[PDB]
Amino acid sequence: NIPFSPPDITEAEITEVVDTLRSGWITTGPKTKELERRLSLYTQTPKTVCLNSATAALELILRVLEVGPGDEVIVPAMTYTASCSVITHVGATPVMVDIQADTFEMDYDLLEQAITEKTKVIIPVELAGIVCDYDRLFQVVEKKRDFFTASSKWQKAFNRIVIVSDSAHALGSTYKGQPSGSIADFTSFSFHAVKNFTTAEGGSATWKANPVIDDEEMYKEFQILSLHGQTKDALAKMQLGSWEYDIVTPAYKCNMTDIMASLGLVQLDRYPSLLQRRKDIVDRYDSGFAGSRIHPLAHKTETVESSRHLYITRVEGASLEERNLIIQELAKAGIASNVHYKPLPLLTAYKNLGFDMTNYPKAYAFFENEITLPLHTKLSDEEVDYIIETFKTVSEKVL
Amino acid sequence: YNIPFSPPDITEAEITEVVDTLRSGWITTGPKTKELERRLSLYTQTPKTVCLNSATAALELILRVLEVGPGDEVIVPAMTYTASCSVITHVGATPVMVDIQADTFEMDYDLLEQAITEKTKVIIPVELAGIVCDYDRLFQVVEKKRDFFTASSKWQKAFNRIVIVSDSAHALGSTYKGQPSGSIADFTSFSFHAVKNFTTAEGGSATWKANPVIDDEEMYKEFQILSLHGQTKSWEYDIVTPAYKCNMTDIMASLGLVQLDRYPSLLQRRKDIVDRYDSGFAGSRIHPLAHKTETVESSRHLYITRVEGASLEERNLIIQELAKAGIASNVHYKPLPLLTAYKNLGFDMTNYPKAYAFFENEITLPLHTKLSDEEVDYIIETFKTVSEKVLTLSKK
Ligand SMILES: Cc1ncc(COP(=O)(O)O)c(CN)c1O
Ligand SMILES: Cc1ncc(COP(=O)(O)O)c(CN)c1O
Repeated sequence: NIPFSPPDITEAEITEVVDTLRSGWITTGPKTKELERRLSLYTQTPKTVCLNSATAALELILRVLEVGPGDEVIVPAMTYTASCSVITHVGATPVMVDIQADTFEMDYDLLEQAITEKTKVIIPVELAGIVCDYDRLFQVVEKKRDFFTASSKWQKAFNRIVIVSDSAHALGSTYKGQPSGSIADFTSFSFHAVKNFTTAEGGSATWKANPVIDDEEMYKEFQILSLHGQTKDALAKMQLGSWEYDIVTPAYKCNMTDIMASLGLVQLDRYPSLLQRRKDIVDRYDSGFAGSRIHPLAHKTETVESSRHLYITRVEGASLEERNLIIQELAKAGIASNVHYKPLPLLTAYKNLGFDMTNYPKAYAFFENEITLPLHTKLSDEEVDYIIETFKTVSEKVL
Repeated sequence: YNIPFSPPDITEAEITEVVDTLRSGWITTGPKTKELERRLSLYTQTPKTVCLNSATAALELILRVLEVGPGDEVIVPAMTYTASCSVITHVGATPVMVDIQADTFEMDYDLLEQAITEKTKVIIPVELAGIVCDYDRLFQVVEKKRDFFTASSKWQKAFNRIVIVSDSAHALGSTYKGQPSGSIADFTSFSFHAVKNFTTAEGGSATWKANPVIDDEEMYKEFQILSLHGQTKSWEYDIVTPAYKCNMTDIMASLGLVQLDRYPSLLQRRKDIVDRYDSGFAGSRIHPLAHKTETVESSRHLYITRVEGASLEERNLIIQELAKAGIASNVHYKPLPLLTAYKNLGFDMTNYPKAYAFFENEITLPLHTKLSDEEVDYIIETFKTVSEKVLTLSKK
């Protein structure tokens, strides 16, 4: 009975959390700070802001950029709701763009056509750990510069559409040897229970090195937005009784605890071997399914080395009904599986805001025959062999 | 002596419970959060409880469940923490601040009446330091102004009046006329932040008192949906609304389950500390807010005191002198209109002079369950001497 995504937690993680629980710092403290430092080294970015979710990280990026009512934010039609929800939270207008025929990525021609005078941010999603075609994306925003008009402080520092990576799945992924985090202008990460790297709940915001961003000043802004808008002046912090503070904006509550950071520090030590195990599982699946009607998204390309978060596959010539039936047959054989994703316009939330599935047929076609197999580091080679064999047999029989 | 203001009280039992969660398959929201909700509902005498990642999340989702938004008004005291008021601006509603009484943190209820309009949807009283507000008076007020109210949402229709939502961040275990906090106001939000009496390092809850016109399961489902991206549901699920991410992990719940077992003895210790302070300061110019009244038995979260005849400058000086003697202290609170955030939205400190007068001479002493009776004795004695000296230097 093979589960889809159980957590891989050892005694080292437990010992580190216990150490936090014997200290005076059980919420944001020295270990969150240390995790930020070490994650910045790993993602090859100057500073990292650890928070309580990727959804928090993604939303604060937008709030730092002061994206708001009147502004537009392009998102793929094929993604998880959290990529798009944050756009509605800040009051901006989501603009969905349909995807390509071979891949989850946005059709970049349609992306170009979708850009307007109101466009402030593109949010590509590094689905399953596979990083998007960023050469193409930066080409597009440069080309469409002068549609852009800066209506905020940080928008002025860039003078173009800002690319913000939804890297929820992509910690440790690379694009042309560069780590995710260091490619897009801003990037958000998830450390949710079911991700490769986890703090049960948690996430981060980072940004690549850019001459027009003071990194300390940018970090201070995230911190302020994450901890109720609280600031202290230099006088108040020097004083022995440092009680006095101001609230500059009526902000949010999404800081990371040293409980979560503890988990993070140990996960990050163990992460390169967890990636290797994930690599070995994917390669064994790839052999197994070669020459079959089961077509996996490629986690190793000319440009990309994926984190290998999700084993997304599509079954050739399978209808919606036939897909649903395969998944149930997989479960009767004790193999959990999933679907990434219903395109956003199938969801009641986005229907209700006027998004219609017929404008994004490639997204629907991706969804129709998609099946995600288990990919985690508690799977054995025998379980992988069984999933391969069963999935091939169950698909044959249904067809 | 170097006495900290609010260190966390964490034992091996809490660590063993978290470790147990870390060996299970459920490291985020799982069976222990569910169990914590159940047990908290029994403790607060409410039917259902929603455990979340902060009181700020709990308070904000209450507002979003009630569909409080642009055009609506929410009354809050001028004397409170920013989190009481921030959530009002987050949903797009308009905050209405009301000044407080001369003797106490509570809103002046005459001014509260006058502040109510056709737009008013919610009053958020704050149970400051664990002291629960005058709810007989508050329900009298909303009932009196009942014709001003019109329900412009589903859950507003269940009440047909202004909804009272308790900011009980400090008040888990407090009671008003024998009733537990949680069971008095229409909705109540709790904080389990590191510095609170009951803690999960970060965490909180929303609950609501028993009301015939609220299906409790249906209300709970709505909170869950808003807390976990709008998801409802065997792969298939729908997202009904583009919602939020504020669920509680079984890591935090673990801490909660053990804290709740230990909580009645932590309250008793806090009771003993407060009583020793009360003796110490009797007949002095140090005037504590009362944690035991005719109506209230406080959780005893904060030992709020005001020093009679101390100016702003003299107060700031006392706090630093307290620190030179190794006694940490704090101020609850700057009135909201002193804060840059609320200044910028047009709130002006001169409309709330009682709130300012409360702030001016307020000093909060340490009240936590790592304090010894010797440390309490030293704080009593020092605070009396440091106040005497600061006033003598000023007269000179
Ligand atoms: C593609 C994508 N984007 C964003 C998120 C947000 O993750 P989190 O729960 O950490 O906010 C997730 C997972 N929830 C995801 O799968
Ligand atoms: C009076 C009051 N209200 C609300 C909050 C918000 O609590 P939390 O940090 O758990 O969101 C706080 C801070 N614990 C507070 O002191």
